[PDB]
Amino acid sequence: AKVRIDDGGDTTMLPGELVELRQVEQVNEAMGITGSAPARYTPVLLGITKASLNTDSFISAASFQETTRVLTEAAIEGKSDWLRGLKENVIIGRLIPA
Amino acid sequence: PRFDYVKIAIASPERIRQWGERTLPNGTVVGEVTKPETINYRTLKPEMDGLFCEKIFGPSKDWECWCGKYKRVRHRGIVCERCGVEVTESRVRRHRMGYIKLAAPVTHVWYLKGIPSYLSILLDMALRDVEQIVYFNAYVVLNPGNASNLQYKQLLTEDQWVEIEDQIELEGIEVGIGAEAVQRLLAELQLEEVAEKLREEILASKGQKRAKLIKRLRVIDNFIATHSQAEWMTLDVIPVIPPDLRPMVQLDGGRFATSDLNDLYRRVINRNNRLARLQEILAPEIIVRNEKRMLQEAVDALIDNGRRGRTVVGANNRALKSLSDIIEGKQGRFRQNLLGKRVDYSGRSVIVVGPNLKIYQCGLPREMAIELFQPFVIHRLIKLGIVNNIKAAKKLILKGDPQIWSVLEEVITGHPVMLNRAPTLHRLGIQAFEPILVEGRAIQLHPLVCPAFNADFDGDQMAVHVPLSLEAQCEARLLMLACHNVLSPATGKPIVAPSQDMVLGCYYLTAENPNAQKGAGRYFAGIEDALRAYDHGQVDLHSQIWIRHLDEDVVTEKPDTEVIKTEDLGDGTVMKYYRERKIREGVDGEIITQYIQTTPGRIIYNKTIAEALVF
Amino acid sequence: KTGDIVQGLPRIEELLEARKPKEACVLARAPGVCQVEYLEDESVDIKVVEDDGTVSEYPLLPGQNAMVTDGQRIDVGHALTDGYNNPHEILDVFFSYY
Amino acid sequence: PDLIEIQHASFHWFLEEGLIEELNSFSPISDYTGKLELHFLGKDYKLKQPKYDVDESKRRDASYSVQMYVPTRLINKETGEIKEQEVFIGDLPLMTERGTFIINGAERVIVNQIVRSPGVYYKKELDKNGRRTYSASLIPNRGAWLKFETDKNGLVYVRIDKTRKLSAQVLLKAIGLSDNEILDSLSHPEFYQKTLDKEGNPTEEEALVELYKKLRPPTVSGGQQLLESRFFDPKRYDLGRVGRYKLNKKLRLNEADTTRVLTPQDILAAINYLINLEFDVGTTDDIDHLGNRRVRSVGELLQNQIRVGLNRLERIIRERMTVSESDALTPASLVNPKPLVAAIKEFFGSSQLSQFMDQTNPLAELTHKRRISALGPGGLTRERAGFAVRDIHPSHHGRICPVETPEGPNAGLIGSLATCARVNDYGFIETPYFRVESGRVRKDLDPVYLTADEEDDMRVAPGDIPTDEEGNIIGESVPIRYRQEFSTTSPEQVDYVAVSPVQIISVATSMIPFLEHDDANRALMGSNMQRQAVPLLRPERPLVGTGLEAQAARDSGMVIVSRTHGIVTYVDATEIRVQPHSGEEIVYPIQKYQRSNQDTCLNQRPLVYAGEDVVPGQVLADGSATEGGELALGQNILVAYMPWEGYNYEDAILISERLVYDDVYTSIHIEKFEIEARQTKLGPEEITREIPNVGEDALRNLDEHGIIRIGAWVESGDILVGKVTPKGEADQPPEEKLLRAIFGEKARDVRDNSLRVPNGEKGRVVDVRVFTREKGDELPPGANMVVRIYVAQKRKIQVGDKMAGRHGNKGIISRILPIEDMPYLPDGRPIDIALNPLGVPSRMNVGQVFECLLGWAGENLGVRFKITPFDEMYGEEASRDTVHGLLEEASQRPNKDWVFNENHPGKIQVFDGRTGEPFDRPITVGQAYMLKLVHLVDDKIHARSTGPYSLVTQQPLGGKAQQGGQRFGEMEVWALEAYGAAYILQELLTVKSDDMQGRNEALNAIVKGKSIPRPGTPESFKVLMRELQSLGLDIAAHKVQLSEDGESADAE
Amino acid sequence: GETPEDEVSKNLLREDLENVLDTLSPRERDVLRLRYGLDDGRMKTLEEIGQIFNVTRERIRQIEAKALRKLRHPNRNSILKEYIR
DNA sequence: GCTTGACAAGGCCCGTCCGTTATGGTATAATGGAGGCTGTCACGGATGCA
RNA sequence: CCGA
Ligand SMILES: Nc1ccn([C@@H]2O[C@H](COP(=O)(O)OP(=O)(O)OP(=O)(O)O)[C@@H](O)[C@H]2O)c(=O)n1
Ligand SMILES: [Mg+2]
Ligand SMILES: [Mg+2]
Ligand SMILES: [Zn+2]
Repeated sequence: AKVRIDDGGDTTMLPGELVELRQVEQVNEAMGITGSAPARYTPVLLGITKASLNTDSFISAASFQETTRVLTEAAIEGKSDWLRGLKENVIIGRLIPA
Repeated sequence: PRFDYVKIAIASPERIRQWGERTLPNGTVVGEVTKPETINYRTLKPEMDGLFCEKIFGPSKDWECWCGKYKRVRHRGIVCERCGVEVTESRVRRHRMGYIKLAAPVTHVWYLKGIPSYLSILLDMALRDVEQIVYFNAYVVLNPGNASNLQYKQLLTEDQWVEIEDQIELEGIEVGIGAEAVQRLLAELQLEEVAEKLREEILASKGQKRAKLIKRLRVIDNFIATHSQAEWMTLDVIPVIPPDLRPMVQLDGGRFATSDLNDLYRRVINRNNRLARLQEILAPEIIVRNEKRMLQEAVDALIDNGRRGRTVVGANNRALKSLSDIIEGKQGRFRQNLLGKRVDYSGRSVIVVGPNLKIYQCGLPREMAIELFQPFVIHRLIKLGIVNNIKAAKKLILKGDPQIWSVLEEVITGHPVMLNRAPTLHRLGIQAFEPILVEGRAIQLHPLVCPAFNADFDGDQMAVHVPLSLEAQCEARLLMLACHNVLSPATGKPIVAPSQDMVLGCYYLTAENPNAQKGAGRYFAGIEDALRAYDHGQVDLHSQIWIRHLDEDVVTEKPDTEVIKTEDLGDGTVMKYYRERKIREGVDGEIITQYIQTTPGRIIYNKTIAEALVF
Repeated sequence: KTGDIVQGLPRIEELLEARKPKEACVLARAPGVCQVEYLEDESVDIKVVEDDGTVSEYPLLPGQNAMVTDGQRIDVGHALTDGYNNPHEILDVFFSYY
Repeated sequence: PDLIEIQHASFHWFLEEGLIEELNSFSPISDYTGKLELHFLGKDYKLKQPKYDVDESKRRDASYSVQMYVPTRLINKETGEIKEQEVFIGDLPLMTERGTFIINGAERVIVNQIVRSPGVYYKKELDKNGRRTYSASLIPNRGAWLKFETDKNGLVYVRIDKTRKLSAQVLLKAIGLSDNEILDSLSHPEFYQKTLDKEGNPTEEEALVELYKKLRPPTVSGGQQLLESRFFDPKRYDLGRVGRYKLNKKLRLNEADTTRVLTPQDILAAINYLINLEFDVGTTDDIDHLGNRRVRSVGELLQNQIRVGLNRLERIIRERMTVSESDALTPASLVNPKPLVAAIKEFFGSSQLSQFMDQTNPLAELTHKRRISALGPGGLTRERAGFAVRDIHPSHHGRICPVETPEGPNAGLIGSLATCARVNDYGFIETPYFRVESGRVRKDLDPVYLTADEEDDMRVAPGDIPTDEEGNIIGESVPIRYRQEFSTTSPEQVDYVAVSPVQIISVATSMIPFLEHDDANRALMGSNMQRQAVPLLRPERPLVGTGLEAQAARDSGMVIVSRTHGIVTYVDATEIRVQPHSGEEIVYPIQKYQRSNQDTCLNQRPLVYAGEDVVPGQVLADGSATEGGELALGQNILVAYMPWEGYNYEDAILISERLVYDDVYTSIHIEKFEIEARQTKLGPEEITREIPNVGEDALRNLDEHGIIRIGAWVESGDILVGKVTPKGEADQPPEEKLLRAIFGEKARDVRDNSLRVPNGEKGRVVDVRVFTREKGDELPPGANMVVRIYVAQKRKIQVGDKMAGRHGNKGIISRILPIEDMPYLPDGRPIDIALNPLGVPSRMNVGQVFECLLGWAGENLGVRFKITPFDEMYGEEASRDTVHGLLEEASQRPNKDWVFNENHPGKIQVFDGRTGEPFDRPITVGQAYMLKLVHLVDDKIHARSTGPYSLVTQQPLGGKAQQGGQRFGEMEVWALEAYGAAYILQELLTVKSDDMQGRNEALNAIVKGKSIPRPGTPESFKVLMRELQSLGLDIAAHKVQLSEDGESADAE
Repeated sequence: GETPEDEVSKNLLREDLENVLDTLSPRERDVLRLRYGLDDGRMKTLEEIGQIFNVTRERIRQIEAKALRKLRHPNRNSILKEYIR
């Protein structure tokens, strides 16, 4: 699913960041409506452990594996968990969204 | 309450002090832990300033002060004017937290000794150099002014620093050691200036240097978006966990059972108070320097034991469990208490086979069923006017009565029950059943659901769970009941199928046997005539039997459609012969009759299918 | 080795973790192959030439590898040697060609 | 020979010679002033008698220990003052006559540990492909390890245990050898001089300064004392007797065995062997070979623990002598026995080797004492246990059983000693072999007992080769093992042969008849289930056995064996009296209904009568799972291999009611209950008859003190001991205050704390022994009195109980039928048990059909056969021909000709009990030996409504003993998520665990018949939030509503 | 801690107690409720009932005495008699 | 439907009283630490070194 | 240590 960023022109995507290809295409179209220089990318293939740790939710990645490193990068990046998935609502105590 | 998202960040010293400080009506804050005492040995009460203090954390008993004089419930929201303990319910010791004010700055071990070690990334230094500065083994140059041999962030030994003191150069050269030097290096780093310098440096640089510049720039850009200071990675205030999450209970025998977090906090407080004592009386710097290094090693062992240096051990050289050790593993908080729990209204027993019992039905033992359905029985015993409260209902339940068994029989009717066998490898390891009360002690399982559980009757046990809510009973019936779980979810193939004795019984019933040929070759007028001849004792089970059967949906082994021979009859009638059929048809446009060679056991099998399906 | 799930499941785990095996060599263009073999005494190098470009590409081959190409229309991501293919190189070759 | 001879010989060696070495390496001690000297006379150490014997130590929860007194002598260096005094040194628990120990009222065994032997070992590790490099390792019994290295260039590098690599010339010149004898001692000096130049050549003083630079102000006297303290000092480096033996054996030296320290000649010889290994001479060693592994029993482990405790004790004595300036002390003042007592108690209480004993039956008791474990201190770690340490080695043939091993995570780690195996004086396992001369098995004298001296040297044949009696080995090919390879040679080249075909297997595996017709996994399962059988009420010998049952019953220790010739004069149920003739009356006590470790019966019955001659070795009384002097674990019942109406579907079992009313498979289980009247701060707890909220007829069985009497029947909830404790808070809610305002209701100062029977556990009270401190007893501190209650129950066979045979065929009883409904034979006799025939060919245990047919032939004859395994040495199809010939001879009886049919041999006609019709096909019937296992349904059934909760997480507890709940783990959450079922999963995680308001609201809504409300935040999530905040992370929950962000309070 | 069974038993005891007390006269019902804290959460003395009202504490003791005597009747009061432990 | 007077019971409250507890001290001379690893395997970053 |  993901892609790796290089040539970070006019975009808030520094090189080395793993973004989904649909999101890079949406940003490229919604900035190509302004006639700007888009961002290049090269596709990558992740394993089932690296793709589990590179998700948008720090609660699921902390409950899966390597809790100290995930919580350290989540605390420095200042990220939010919008509770979108089965594993977060089980920890919270809510109805799962499936 | 409800909330929409959870946000994590780095805690500032003012935020840590905001968690711990609580003000009094007299105008005094009470949140700081100053003594390493826990409770008094004579009377088992917490000490007035310590890790269990009632002024900071709350009262140990409901609506009762520490010194006495406020034992009643009527004083609510009041603070005792003599002792200082707020007269509140005693469950605030789960939530109320305190703090420790340190005498020297300390580094958080998560930001120093991790990977990729964000402290050395932001400071643009090597990890061994920052680890040498923090633990008081080398100096660092904070002011390189008026020197050609000295530069910024340059490390010096003690010999190199005392030989710099030969020149007294002839200006102000500053050095630093410990986490004070790291805090001073982080406090003077202009984030926007270093960010625009890195953006001006990436466009004209080499290949392998550019990845390091990208990593430092993406670390620096997080500190500007989060509006957090870089010096917050060094701690001035340490938060203290509530005392009910580090309990100290007494066992029957007089010995106290403590948690490992109290020893680590005790070491931190002891070394902090000794450091304040040494700085008060102006001790030599080799003694104050060893005390700061020991406080630094004490804070690191409380957070992550054994991450950097020697692992702090206990009584039998067992390592003490720390704040990251209680959450980080498969015995931590996530995998043992949040993603899986122990539940009420559950039990287990060994399983036996359940023939002469339907599917969607499990045999539930009676003494197991009075325990699992106890509040439903208690509700029915009061609704029927037998008893009037829960105490009489519990007394009649435990004393044994024949009324209780009829009450339980009419209670468990229509209440589905979930059965589970470990390991639960796929979805069919938990299925719902309608229980019937059996006598004995084992659970009776239907033999067709046994490949779905991978369960045989040589020692397997199964857990039993009772849904309580009405939405939970409607979900066990409409989504999880065992008569709706025929197909596998991995393939499209049926899981519920005969196996291991029904397969052999249906193979023997429909096989060929040349020895058992009694009444072979006889003609019968349909299926019911041969079925009556079998129950009368006229034919064997594997006799070759001609059956008048006008239908054409006949499937055989190696199916035949070619004619073997033909015998012509009168009146324009042709007798067509097949391998296992004999068809007599008309001249132009009709079929008259048809005979099929079969066994009576095949007739029994097809009658079973036909009365099972068409109903 | 013996044939059961004890030996088949590490192959599943190294496939799903997207790891790199020991030996792999794939094509980098879509040429028309014609085989040339002079001596097979522990020295074999495969010769292959394209259609569109003047400069041809011949992937060099160490002695423990073999050849499976007997003559066909070789496309972009075709495998010329024996060995476990790695999907990182497949994704790299396809993206760098297109 | 005896089967527990290793335990007996090791403890006898400790009591005779092992402790004397510790007390002789102990003495003498001295002060730093050099004016006092204390030395322990170890040879005349004394043992006091025990305070209690075996049973009175078992029921008092004490140890079976003796007091150990070592007489000391204080000599004085200022004057002729000789002070001699007996000094108590510690308490040693004594090994019983069964080879066990009694530690705190429980039987315990010290299992045998297998470790790497001390000596020099060489290996050949290599690079990518690289150079063949060789490495050495010198392992002592105790001390630092000396290792050697070669790299690709060829540098001889020596290192100490954790240090970096330095040069062997630097080590050799650090010792003090000349450079003359170093290269004059070596065989190839040109290889060593290549390393001499790159490393350099130091002087004797120059070498001592550069080891201290690497091991740790560089000094040469400090480094000299350092190396003198590492390798060359006693009490800090012991090479051991076995280490000296193996190091003389490998390097071909004749150094004296008394020297237990390392010498520079040994390091020179090890350097010579390592250098010569680079020129292709010499042999690299194997780490899993049984010549390099030895067995450490209870003598060595006690010796090491006593060494540690004596080191602490002499440190204390030296400090007490150096502090005290005043002289003229007593020897009993300088000796503090507490570290030695602490070390012995630590070894016997909290060791990996000291195990809670398997005392289910005599076979389990005999098998536990012969276990060979590779774990423990000084052994292995389970995380560091790879596949090669769990593999079967060719040197294990005859010494360690390849079958008997655990099935759990410790598979291949804990082994079992084989039948004929024996451990020698150095610790290596040896096996007996007959000599073979000119192709003839000798069998004239005792065997040889080769201690793995038969790989590189001898051609050894198994004990199942065909051989005519008093003659040569027939056949021109004999299967041999040679150089750890299987091969075939001529009989004139065979050196040794085995003594028994069951030499390869252990005792419980040798209990299985027709073992060669079963799979090896099923033989393992049969051994494991044979160690789990309960002793029955009326035990019965098998109709088909192997022959080791009498020796197993003799060596278990459950059988009263005679000692002298004599005439038995008096026999009752508790005593056998015999006068000996060849202090003239020997009284053998007979134990009656005692409790084992697994709550089973240990009962003995007399066999001899009054007035008959008795030979030494004659069985006088037989135990619980023993009858006729032989092992008797189960009963012989009539099988029919046939399917019933789905009642023996998937390894289920159909039995009849005759096994219920005939008291077949009835066992006795004795439970033990203990209550302590503790001392509380609010007042003393008292054991009384006056209990609040207890009725009139709930006190009939209690005595005047509030305790039950012997012989009372108790059921679930009955009071055993009435106890009260003085509660003193008295904080009553308004509801209780108003209810005591209306109806009188004076609230008492004590509360109920009585000992009650748990759920189930009915039975008869048989022993009500009470311990009080003012009666002469002494208790755990803080307890006034202790009451111990033994409750016995007779358990019949039941639906849900486990049942097994000797061939790994387990099963659960699922139906008990009447005998008029059971199928019957053509003489009218009904079948006892129907087993499913489909469990035989898939599990591949064919020997059970051989066993049932031979047992049925022996039932119709009345002879009680005995067949040793691997009986195909006497011919082809020997078991089949034996079984069918004995069935023919049983069918030649004048009334029993329906027993065998020649058209279908193993089968006969069986009739249906319900209809009278015969079944369509003939059915295999027989007499099988079935067992009843400890896994009964009463110990397995459990249920919870609401019980206790955990401390921090506030979730339900776990365990049957504390009324715990079932764990709904992560896989069950995945299974509920793969369905729909969001509400089932939400109530399983909130109102059934760690949400206290939701718990109370759900229980109130179910009791009042209303809807269960919506739950809240669970308690463990708030604990996680507080823990993440205490780690220093600003984590918070937020809520957005109408263009507003606010931090929410989850603690509420 | 306290079990959920004890919580539900004391809550049903509270509900049955209030439903029994509201059957008698309205004055004595609130006298017994302010006496033991069934509405305030504060047990009061006899005089402070005399400051809730203005009639002094001697009538209050007779009022609660006759209310306890009315609730101690054998007829129509045995619904509360099953909570006797 | 309350009211006043006698008869005691028992929490607050301020003295001594003795057991507990905190704190300071002792003067020949003493001056760098015991104490275990040494049989797991595989992968991914991060140094570090030629 | 054992059982699935
Ligand atoms: N370490 C183990 C051992 C067993 N099991 C579970 O227990 C079952 C064991 O079945 P069992 O009846 O012990 O053996 P069978 O496979 O039935 O073979 P047999 O009939 O020969 O005993 C397995 O299917 C498995 O699901 C497990 O989860 N983990
Ligand atoms: Mg099973
Ligand atoms: Mg099985
Ligand atoms: Zn107070």
